[PDB]
Amino acid sequence: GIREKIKLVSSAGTGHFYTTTKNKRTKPEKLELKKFDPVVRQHVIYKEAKI
Amino acid sequence: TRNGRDSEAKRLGVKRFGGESVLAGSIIVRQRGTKFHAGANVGCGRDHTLFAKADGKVKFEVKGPKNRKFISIEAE
Amino acid sequence: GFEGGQMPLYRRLPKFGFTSRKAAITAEIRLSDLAKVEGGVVDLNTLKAANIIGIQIEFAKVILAGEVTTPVTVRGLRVTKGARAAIEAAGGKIEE
Amino acid sequence: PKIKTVRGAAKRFKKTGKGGFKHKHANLRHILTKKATKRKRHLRPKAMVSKGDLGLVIACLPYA
RNA sequence: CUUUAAUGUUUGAUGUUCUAACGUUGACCCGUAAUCCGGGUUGCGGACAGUGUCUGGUGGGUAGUUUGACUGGGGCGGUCUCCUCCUAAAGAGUAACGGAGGAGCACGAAGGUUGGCUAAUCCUGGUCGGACAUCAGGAGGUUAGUGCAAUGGCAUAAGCCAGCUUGACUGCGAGCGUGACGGCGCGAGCAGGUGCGAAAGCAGGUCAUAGUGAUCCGGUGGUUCUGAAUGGAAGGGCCAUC
RNA sequence: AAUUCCUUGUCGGGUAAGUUCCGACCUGCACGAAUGGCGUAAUGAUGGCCAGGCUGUCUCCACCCGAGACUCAGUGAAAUUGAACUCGCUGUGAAGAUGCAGUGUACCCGCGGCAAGACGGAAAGACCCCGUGAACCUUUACUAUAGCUUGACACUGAACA
RNA sequence: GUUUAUUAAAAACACAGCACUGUGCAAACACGAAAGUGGACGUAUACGGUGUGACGCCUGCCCGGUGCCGGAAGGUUAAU
RNA sequence: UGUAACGGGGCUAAACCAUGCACCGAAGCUGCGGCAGCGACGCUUAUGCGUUGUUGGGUAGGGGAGCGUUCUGUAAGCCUG
RNA sequence: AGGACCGAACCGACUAAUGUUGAAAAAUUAGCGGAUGACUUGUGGCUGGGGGUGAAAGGCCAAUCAAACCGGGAGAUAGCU
RNA sequence: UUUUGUAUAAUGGGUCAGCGACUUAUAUUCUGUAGCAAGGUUAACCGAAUAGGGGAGCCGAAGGGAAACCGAGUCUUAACU
Ligand SMILES: [Mg+2]
Ligand SMILES: [Mg+2]
Ligand SMILES: [Mg+2]
Ligand SMILES: [Mg+2]
Ligand SMILES: [Mg+2]
Ligand SMILES: [Mg+2]
Ligand SMILES: [Mg+2]
Ligand SMILES: [Mg+2]
Ligand SMILES: [Mg+2]
Ligand SMILES: [Mg+2]
Ligand SMILES: [Mg+2]
Ligand SMILES: [Mg+2]
Ligand SMILES: [Mg+2]
Ligand SMILES: [Mg+2]
Ligand SMILES: [Mg+2]
Ligand SMILES: [Mg+2]
Ligand SMILES: [Mg+2]
Ligand SMILES: [Mg+2]
Ligand SMILES: [Mg+2]
Ligand SMILES: [Mg+2]
Ligand SMILES: [Mg+2]
Ligand SMILES: [Mg+2]
Ligand SMILES: [Mg+2]
Ligand SMILES: [Mg+2]
Ligand SMILES: [Mg+2]
Ligand SMILES: [Mg+2]
Ligand SMILES: [Mg+2]
Ligand SMILES: [Mg+2]
Ligand SMILES: [Mg+2]
Ligand SMILES: [Mg+2]
Ligand SMILES: [Mg+2]
Ligand SMILES: [Mg+2]
Ligand SMILES: [Mg+2]
Ligand SMILES: [Mg+2]
Ligand SMILES: [Mg+2]
Ligand SMILES: [Mg+2]
Ligand SMILES: [Mg+2]
Ligand SMILES: [Mg+2]
Ligand SMILES: [Mg+2]
Ligand SMILES: [Mg+2]
Ligand SMILES: [Mg+2]
Ligand SMILES: [Mg+2]
Ligand SMILES: [Mg+2]
Ligand SMILES: [Mg+2]
Ligand SMILES: [Mg+2]
Repeated sequence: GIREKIKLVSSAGTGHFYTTTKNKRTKPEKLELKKFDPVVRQHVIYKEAKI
Repeated sequence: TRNGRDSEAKRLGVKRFGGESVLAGSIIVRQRGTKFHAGANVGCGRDHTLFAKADGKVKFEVKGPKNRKFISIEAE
Repeated sequence: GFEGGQMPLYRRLPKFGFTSRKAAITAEIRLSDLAKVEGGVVDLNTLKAANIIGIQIEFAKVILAGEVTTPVTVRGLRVTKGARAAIEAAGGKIEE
Repeated sequence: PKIKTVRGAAKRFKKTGKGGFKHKHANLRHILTKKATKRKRHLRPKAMVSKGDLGLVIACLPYA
C-alpha cells in the first residue's frame, strides 16, 4: 500500500540482484545486507537500488 | 451486516493412521497447531505438519506429565 | 481446445523457445547407414547420393545406432564418441 | 483439406519420446518479488501434460 | 581591437502596392436566328479566395455495437476472489439470498541464533495518587500475551528482553499432501557459501491458516544460446525482475 | 384543477337520497407566466352535470306485418378430426376424468331447440422470463465517419520599404 | 380547416397573430462526390430555422449547471 | 353436484387384543420342455459340435450378429409365353 | 362581402344495429359533418427505399411499412423447438 | 414427443399411397484385415496405360536441450549423493 519494491544489487562485478520491499517513509536510508551471490559463489555485501 | 461467506476447506486431519507403513517424508497429520507433537523419527513442519523422518510404522502415543499426544515412527 | 470459457490450457500456459534454422540443415547418421553408400567413403555428398540425408543438409553427425561391419572412411562429418569407437573397431577411418 | 495446427498450442507444447508433451510452468512471468525463491525454483524446470489434458492438446496438435 | 554608426547580403518577420497565376453568378464580340459552352475584348477582384494532401478541434447528422451473471419469476437491494468458525451427521468433503466475523496488509526486525525472563485478575499497605498510573507483599496460575478475524496451538514457550547478526541464503530434493486441470502446499537429506553457539546443534523468513491476478504484449539488467551471403548488428531465446 | 396521493377533503347548492356536477375554502403529496399565466363573445358529430318535451330504455312485456328458422323438390359447402362400442356421482390420478376405482343410472335410432362440459375451434401467448436473438429510437455509453472548422505544404508570382 | 385509408377525429396537427434567431445575394438553407438546381427571375416591409398560438389584461426573479455568443493576455496544444 | 371419512354389500363379528393350526396368494421358488450369452471340461479340438455350471428387465449410450431393397460382376449362365 | 348560415349533387366518416365461414379482405341501413373553399374532381407529369412524401397519425409509398417489392450473397446464423 | 412424472384436460398426426433426414471430399488418429518389414510407400508425370517406369518426397528405426550442441544418452547446476 505504501511498501515499495526495491532491488538489492551485488557489490561484486556481477549484476546479480535480490528483490525485496521497503517502507520508504519510516526507513529512508539504503538497505544493506550480506547475501550470497551465485555468480562469484560467495557471500558479499548487497546494496539497495531502485526497481 | 450481511453473511454469506466461508473459505475453502483445508483438508487437515490424519493421513496415515496407527500401524500404517510409510516411507520417509510421508505426511502423517496436517493440523493447525500441535494437537499432535513430533516424537521419535517424526518431524514438525512450519505449518505443524507432522511427517516421517524414517521408513517405518506410524505410532500414536500419549506421553509426559501433560498427557500430550505424540506421533512417532517405529522401524518395522 | 475449447473448455467452456475457462482460459484454456494452451493459453493458461506460457510460450517458450525459438526455432533454430540450423537444426534443419543438420542431420544425424546411423552406423547402419555407412555401408549403404557406394565407395566406402562417407561425405555429405556420398550420403546425399545414397539418400540418407536431405539435399540441403550442410552438417551431419554419425551416432551410435545400428552397427558398422565394414571399414569405412568418414570425412567432413562430426562423429560421436561411441560411433568413433565402433567405426574404428571395424577398421574404419575418421578425418576432418 | 489438411487439418490446421492450432498454432498457439504449437508454441507451448513439445512431444516427448514416449508420446507425452512437455510444457512450461505458469506463474513465472511477473509479480515475482513476493514469490518464494523455493516456489520459483520449482517452476523453472519443464513439466509433463497431465492425463486429463492430453486429449485437448493432441486435438490441437495433429502433426506433433 | 576597446566600442559605435551607416551604405552593401542570406534567411526570415511584418506591412504597402503591383499584375501575370487564379476568381468573376458585370458589360461586350464571334462561333450563332443559342439565358449552355468555348475563344476573344473589357471592367472588378487578385496571390486573397478556392481546391488537393496532411493535421488539431467539432460532429447522434449517419453508422457498427456494447450495456454481465446469481436470484424461491424478473426487477430493486445484496452478492461475485480469499481467510476463520458453525450448519457438517466423532477420517476427508459436503448446499441455501443459512448463522457470525475478517483479508486485499504489516515487519531489516516484528527475521536468525545464543543467553535470560514470565502473564491476567483480586486482597493489603504506600507522597501528590482518585475505582484505575508507578512501588511492596500476599492470593492466583496463563483466565494474560500472540502486529490483525476466528479456530487450533503455545511454558522446552510460539509470549517478553538483550548481545551478535542477514538462513528473508543459491543450486537441488527421497518421499508425501491437496487438486478435473492450470496449480498450491509440507519436506528430511545432498552440494556450495553464511550467521549464532563452548558444544550438541539451530537458521531456506514471521505460532500456523488470509494479504491475491493465468496468458499475451512490452520495459530493464545479465548471457559459454541464436544471428536469413559472410563478419557484425537489429530482433528472438535463456536466467533475473517490472 | 385534463394537475390533489391522503380523498367520497371540508363547507354550501341541487336530489327523498349526489364517490359525478356547480359555487366556495387553501392544507398546491406534485399550478404559474410564449415549456406561456389568467380570462374570453363566437364556434364544436369535443369531455362532465342539470331540466322541459318525448318515449317499449325500463316496471313487464302483449298483439301484429314482413325476411330467415321448419317441411317438400333441385344444387350443394366449411372449420375440425389418433382411434371410439363417446352416461351421473364420489374418490383416485401429471394435482379440475365419457374412458381409472367404487357405485348409481340407462331398451335401439332420429328431429327441433339450449349452450353447462368435451380445460370445445381458430392463431407454435402479444403478458412474463430465457437466447452471450432481431430491429428501430435516445444520449454528456464506445468506436468511427459525412459535414463544419484550424494550421502546414502545393497550385503561388514581382517590386518596394 | 387537418389526422391515425382498415378499432382513436380529439383536448392532437394546422391556423392568423407574437417572439427569438440566422441570412448583403454567387444569401442563409436545402437536393447533389460534381456540374447543375430550388431559395428566387425574390433582395432585410425579403428568405430560412425554432418556439408560442385569435383577442383581452399581461408575461416577475435566477446566467451556478447545460447550450449558445464575444474575448485576447497567459497556460496547455497538431501536422510540420 | 350425490350416499361419498370401511372400495361396496353388509358385519355385533365379518371389530379389537392374545395363542394356535390350516388354506388362498406373484412373471419370486420348484417341476417338465426349449433357445441363446459367458465359462469350464469332455466323448474328442482343422472349430463347430457334445457335455456342464451360470447368466439372460432396461432409457441415454457402447459392443456384437443379421434380414431385405436398387445397381455392377459372376451371367451369351440359370428360370421364364 | 364572407375559409358566412340552412340544404341535394359532390367531398367526408361522429353514433348505433346488422354482417363477421360476409352481398363486401372494411361494407349495408338509419341517422351525421363540410358543401365558393386552406373546396372537390378527370387526364398527364415529378419525387424512390435510410430514400420519398407527411396541416405530424410513425401516417402513406399497389389488400400486413419503426424501413416497400423482386432477384441475388443464400443452404446467413439458430448453444432453440 | 417432452419430462421428476403424462390415460392425461401437455405436443403432434383426418386417412391412404408415393417422397422425406448422419452424406460426400480431403486431412488425421484408433480398431479390424491384407502386403512387405528395419524398413514401408511412392506423388505429379512418363506409359508399353488398372502393368511397368518415376523413390522428388513422406512416415519409421534416437533422444535430450530454448539453442549452440552433445548423443544412448542428454538436460538441470560450479557439481549432483
Ligand atoms: Mg530423399
Ligand atoms: Mg521472464
Ligand atoms: Mg487558403
Ligand atoms: Mg485526418
Ligand atoms: Mg462527438
Ligand atoms: Mg446509433
Ligand atoms: Mg455484425
Ligand atoms: Mg439473470
Ligand atoms: Mg468432518
Ligand atoms: Mg462423518
Ligand atoms: Mg513474534
Ligand atoms: Mg533459549
Ligand atoms: Mg489499593
Ligand atoms: Mg564459532
Ligand atoms: Mg530493447
Ligand atoms: Mg542480410
Ligand atoms: Mg550474417
Ligand atoms: Mg337523476
Ligand atoms: Mg369545483
Ligand atoms: Mg370543424
Ligand atoms: Mg314471421
Ligand atoms: Mg333440401
Ligand atoms: Mg378427452
Ligand atoms: Mg382452445
Ligand atoms: Mg411459443
Ligand atoms: Mg381508423
Ligand atoms: Mg372513428
Ligand atoms: Mg402548442
Ligand atoms: Mg419568463
Ligand atoms: Mg467561444
Ligand atoms: Mg354401510
Ligand atoms: Mg393370529
Ligand atoms: Mg403362479
Ligand atoms: Mg423365474
Ligand atoms: Mg360556408
Ligand atoms: Mg350513410
Ligand atoms: Mg350545410
Ligand atoms: Mg395522378
Ligand atoms: Mg455466405
Ligand atoms: Mg436456413
Ligand atoms: Mg412439467
Ligand atoms: Mg399412468
Ligand atoms: Mg392429447
Ligand atoms: Mg392436432
Ligand atoms: Mg406413408
